[PDB]
This record gives sequence, C-alpha cells and structure tokens, in this order.
Amino acid sequence: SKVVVPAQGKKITLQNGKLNVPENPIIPYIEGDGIGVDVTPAMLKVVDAAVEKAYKGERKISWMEIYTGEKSTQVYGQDVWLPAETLDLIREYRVAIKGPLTTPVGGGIRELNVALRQELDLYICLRPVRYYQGTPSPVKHPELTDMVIFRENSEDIYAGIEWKADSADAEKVIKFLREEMGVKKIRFPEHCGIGIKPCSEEGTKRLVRAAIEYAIANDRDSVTLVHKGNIMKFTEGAFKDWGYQLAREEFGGELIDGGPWLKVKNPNTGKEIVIKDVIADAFLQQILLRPAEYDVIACMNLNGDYISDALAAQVGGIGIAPGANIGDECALFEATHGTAPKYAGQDKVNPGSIILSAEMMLRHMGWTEAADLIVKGMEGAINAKTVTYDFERLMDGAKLLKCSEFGDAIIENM
Amino acid sequence: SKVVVPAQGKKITLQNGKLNVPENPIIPYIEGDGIGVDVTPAMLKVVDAAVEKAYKGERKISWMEIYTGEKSTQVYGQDVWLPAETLDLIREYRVAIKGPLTTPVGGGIRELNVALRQELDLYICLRPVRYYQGTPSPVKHPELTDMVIFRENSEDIYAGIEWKADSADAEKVIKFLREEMGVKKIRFPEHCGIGIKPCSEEGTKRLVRAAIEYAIANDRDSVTLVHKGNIMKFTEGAFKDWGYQLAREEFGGELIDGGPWLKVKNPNTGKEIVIKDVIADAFLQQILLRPAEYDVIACMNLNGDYISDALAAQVGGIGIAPGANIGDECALFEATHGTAPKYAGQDKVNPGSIILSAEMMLRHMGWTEAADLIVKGMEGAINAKTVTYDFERLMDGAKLLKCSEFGDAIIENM
Repeated sequence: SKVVVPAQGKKITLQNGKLNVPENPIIPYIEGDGIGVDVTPAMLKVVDAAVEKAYKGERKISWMEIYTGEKSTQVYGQDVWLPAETLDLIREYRVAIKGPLTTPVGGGIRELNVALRQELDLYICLRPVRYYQGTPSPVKHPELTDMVIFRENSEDIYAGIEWKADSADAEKVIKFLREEMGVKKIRFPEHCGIGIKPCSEEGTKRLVRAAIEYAIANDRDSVTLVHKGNIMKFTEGAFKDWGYQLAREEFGGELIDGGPWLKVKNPNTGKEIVIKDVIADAFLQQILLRPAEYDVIACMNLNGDYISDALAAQVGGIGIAPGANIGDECALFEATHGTAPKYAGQDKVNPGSIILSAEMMLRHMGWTEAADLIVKGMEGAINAKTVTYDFERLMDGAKLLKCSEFGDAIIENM
Repeated sequence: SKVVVPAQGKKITLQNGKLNVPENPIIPYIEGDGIGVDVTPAMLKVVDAAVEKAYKGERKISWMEIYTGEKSTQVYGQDVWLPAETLDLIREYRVAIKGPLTTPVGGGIRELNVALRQELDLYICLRPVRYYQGTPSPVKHPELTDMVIFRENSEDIYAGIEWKADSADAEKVIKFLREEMGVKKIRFPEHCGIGIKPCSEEGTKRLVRAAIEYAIANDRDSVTLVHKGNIMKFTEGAFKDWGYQLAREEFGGELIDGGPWLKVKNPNTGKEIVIKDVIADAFLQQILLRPAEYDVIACMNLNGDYISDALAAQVGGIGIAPGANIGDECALFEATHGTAPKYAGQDKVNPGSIILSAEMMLRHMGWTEAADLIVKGMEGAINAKTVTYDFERLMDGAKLLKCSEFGDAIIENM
C-alpha cells in the first residue's frame, strides 16, 4: 500500500520444501534505522556487482523496499512501527534482508527484531562465525574458531511473558504460585517482577533437527547442545534430553561407549558426527580455551544470544557478523549489530555484517557463485588492509575507507 | 553429632554487623568431593603457614570438619546429602570454607552449592578476577582485567521453580497462564516445561547496596549493572532501574549530564564512582575488547554465573578463581571449580582456587596480613614457573609440581 512492487521481477516460490528462484526474483529489503541508511546502500551495490559478475547479466535482483521501525512511522504515520503488510510481504516473497532496527521506549513496544522472528515463526537463528584472516582480534588464536550457531528463536524467557512488580497481574500469578502451586521458594513475594520461561519438545526437536541436518549437509564434525540443565532441569535439561533423543530416534545415533555422547553417520560422506553436550557456563570458557573442539552449536534463545555475541567478539567480527532467521515458509537475513545513531549518515561504519548476511541470502537462494564472489571480495579487502575505521584503529598499516568505499573494495577484490 | 568441635578454639561472634574474631577461632571446613580430598589439605597447610608467619604464633585456626555431599553420606548414611546441622554450624560459627561438591542425579536432588546459598541466605556471590602475572592466557592482554563480580544469589531462574513437560503441575500452570492470564505467546503449550524467573526490589537493592559499598570501601572506579532488560523488562530491567534508584536515593547519585549514568562521590577519597549499565550480551563482548573500562560488576544470578566463568577463562584462572557467598549472618568461601573425579586422589590438580578463597576468608575475618602473605606466595610460585600440570602444559620452561608441592611453593614464596 505504500510499497511499490517492481514492474520487472518475479516472486520466489516454495514448491514444497524447495525454493524455486526466478532469474529476476523480487527481494524485499528493510533499509533499517540509524546506520542502516549507510550500510544498506553498500550491500545493494555489492550484491548487484556479485550477481552481475557471476551470471554475466542473466540474473538480476529486483529490490523492493518494505518498512519497519522508525522509517515505518515516517511513511505510515507516527504510531505504526511494524505494519501488518511487512509480515505478509516477507511471507509472500519468501526471502528478505534487513538493516538494524530501533525499538522505541515509552510506548510499551517489545523489541522489533524479536517480534519479526516470532510473528513469522522464523524458529532458527543461524549465526556462522569464522575468522577472516587479517582482522584484529583480542585473542591469540582467532583462526581456531569456526562455528555455526543454531539458536532457537521462538521460545525461552525471550518470548516476553512477564509481569511488573506490584501489578495486579504479577500479584495474581504470585498468589497462584504460592497458594495453588505451593511454591515456597520466591525469597521476596512483594515488589516482585515475574518472567516465564517455556521449553517444549516440538520447539527443541525442530531446532535440533535443523542443526544435525546442517551438519550432514556440510559434513561438519559435531553438534554440541549447550544448555544450563544442571540448574534448569525442566527447560534447559529438557532441551538436552529431547536433542539426544531426536538424534537417536531420527538419525540413528549410537553411544560412544558408556555415553552420553552419540555418533551419527553422515549418510553421504560416511563420516561420524559426534552429538555431545556441555553446560553453558563451562562452554563460555571452552570457546576461549579449546575452540577447535567445537563446530555446530544448538542452543536455546538466551544462550544462543550470548554465545554468538561472545564468539563474534573473539574473532574481531562484532561489525561483520552475519545472521539469518529461518522458518519453514520464509527467511529473514539481517545485520546483527545495532543502529549506532551517532554515526548515522556519516558513511563510516562497517557494512560487513549486512553484506555477509547477503552472502547467506544468495547462498540460501542457490546463487552460490554470487555468494562466493562476496566472501572472496571480503577476504581480499581485509587482507589488503583497505578498511573501515573500526578495523583501522586497531591495525597498523591500514588504509581508511568510508563505508561506501569498503563496498567498492569488496567489488575490486571479487 | 558426628562433628567433633575442637577443644581449644573459640567461636567468632557477630556483635551487630561486626565480626569479633578470637585469636584461636574455630573455622568449619567442608573437605569437598572429588579433588577436594587433594586441594583442601593443601589449603589447610598454606593458611596455617600464613597465620603462623603473620602473627608469629599468637593466632591459630582451629579447623572443624563439617559434612556435605558425597562425604556426608559416608558419615551420616546413604540418604543425607545435606545434614541440617551443617546449616546450623555455618550459621553459628559465622565463617566457613568448602571444597567442590557432587550433586547426585537420579534422586530428585537440586544442586547442593545452590542449596547452601539459598538455605543460609548468602545473597552475595562475590567473585574477584584479576590477572596473576605470568599465568598462561588465551588473550593478548589479560593484565587489563581486574574486576569484582557481585552476583545476586537468592532469586532469578536459578531458584529452581519449575515443572516438567506433561506433568499435572506444568499442565496446571500452563492452563492458568493461557485461560486466567490470557498468555497467547507460548508457541507449544503441549509437552512444555515451565521455569519461573523472579526479581524483587528487596533482592536487587540489597545486592546493589553491597556492590556500591564495596566500591566506596576500596575506592574502585565504577559499578556496572549488567542486565538483559531490553528483552526482560520486568525482571532484568527492574534490576537496572532499582539499582540506579538505590544509587540516587541512598548514595546521592547524580546525572553525568542527560544521563543515564550517575556519579557517587566516595565519602572517604572524594573521588567519583560512575554507576553505569550495559546490556549483558554486549557486555560479554566488552570484557574482551575493552576490559579496562570495567571494574565492579553487579548482576543477577544467571548472568553473574556466566560473566564470572567467561572472565576467569580470559585471565587463565579457571582453576585459581576464588569465590565467596556472603549473607548478613554468615559467609561461605569456596573452590569455584568442579570435583574432577578422574584426577581425585592423584595429588595433581591446582589448589589455587580454594587457597585464594581462603585469602578472601582471612581478609573478611580482618586477618589482612596472613591474607597478604598468601597472595604474595601465589604471585611468587607462578612467577617462579613452579607450577601444577594445568599451567605447565601451556607454559614453556615450567617445573611441574604435584598439588601438595604447589602448596609448599606458595609457603616458600611467602
């Protein structure tokens, strides 16, 4: 209704589990708030150059701007932060990419990134972190890290089922918990905010299934379920049990003797994938001390949020960390950083995150060659020390480029 | 009843907020399970040598062994993992130290470390991490880290208020949540485990008060409240608001203009303590990228657990990280690592954690000189590269000592 759908261009189609991508697909993009106005132009220019170079003119993307966050209120009116048509258009065109969003405070509105993932049921948050050679790192051996995070997006404490201290509602659930449930373990029942943490079997088995399938399809060495189940037995503990169960029941998992770890034989390479588990807090230490020991990671919402943020900081990739939200009907690729309002419009921040999320998009669409050209450009720009301010500060001998220019460095290294 | 209270020795007394420590105080200790049988002998020998050297014979500790975990079932019978008298004796003698505990699986028993902290209301988990010069680290600059963690011990998802998927109980609370509360946001209400997360005002203001007071008493530069309140508004968000509020209301906090950060003037040094906040997941990145920016840390149960584990791994201190649990009536000092059953009895693990927790104990008792001798011994053993297997693997030029011998290295560097 305020989106202009492209005259040339054809919708991607879902023909039962498989995307059928036209040569001129319409891809919806949300520019983003803040520095989105800087990074999104740079991504449109490098994805274009990459599909121009890979398919020699045969394919072209028809970008269609859709609206969410702050820009959605300048186009549809001050009150609408998430238009209902954005959810239909992402549903309909199947794959979309987006910049960073601003959620307002003061108006009772919940975190718009999380609202997109729950409203479209994009239950997989997929976060790949690997080291790009030559990026400044705080650790000794960033190159030992190469992990793929499968974070459950639809449940956990992150669902935002909670009530305010001294509200009638909070009072009412605390009364129910103490009188009807007999909970004698709330230290201070007065002035007490209450959060609900759900974990279901359908919720963990659809995420863990997507994680093992990723490991078979890409011959990864292992799947680690990380959880905090020694303390949260019936949610985090339930997640680890349901994940091991699904590996035995659907993938023919077998004990590496005495257990608890399982072997899954890859039906294609013949190799064995170890299914193992480690407690979340010891895991946060393990990724620093022994990163080469881990590979595909499956976890719940909150843990996945922390794991991905920590891992991305150790490889120097806070501003180049890619991400996707995948459900059964559509996928939403995204810049994983914030809107950084100070720098907005100055053309200086790293467009690295949204560009590498675009390579994940291209790859997901089957346009592997275009996708490969973007990570070739990336490795080359970085190695050329021809870099944006956030990497140049920490580097000796770098050439400082604006955000737009780093886009052009990616195209020149293609 | 099976504890033998020492014939010589006198009880520490609480004379309203202040400990009055005798020259021969009786200190209860729980040996611990696993490697506790190795590390606890080493701590008793170095604390002894340190109070022998500091006060030239005038003071002596009268150790009284009390029982919890696996050793409690060999002494009181197979069923009793936490004797009710252990809670009276810690209550009564005011300060205790303990080794690592085994919680059993299969018998419905909750994590005994957490049960001690809740049963005695030891609401402060205090975790100091600093770098000891010359220890192997995975990061470039471990010396930039010097933080003190104030972790809330009595509330959060850690209280273990939860029910099993498909239990009558879980069914009943999900029915209450969907019908009486109108929650339309549980993705999968069937086969769904439910955890409760409480956060109260009394719970966060008593922990944050202990954190600011620590910063005034030790002239630390800042207090950072780390929370995940952009998503959990009424618990994590409540914690950050109640912490800022208590800094304005009880410490005369003032805006560093426009806010949200506050200044507290130290009533003794005249210096200003900045009270600030950072979101938990960005914090996990910040401690790696800019550790020198942070100092005293206040957080809820789970976040504090992760923060302390991550920070201890970056300074190479997973096996020498000290910890205390402080309430108003007693304090429980502890080895923060696990029981490591493989190595138990082999006299080879690092006694570093329980020894440095003993220095915190000594310090808490007012025996500052004895406490100072132990960290002098520690710095010296490490610098001498006269070290236990866990540090020696990673070091070039080290001398490998057994667990007992490293105790003696600490005494020889005193």
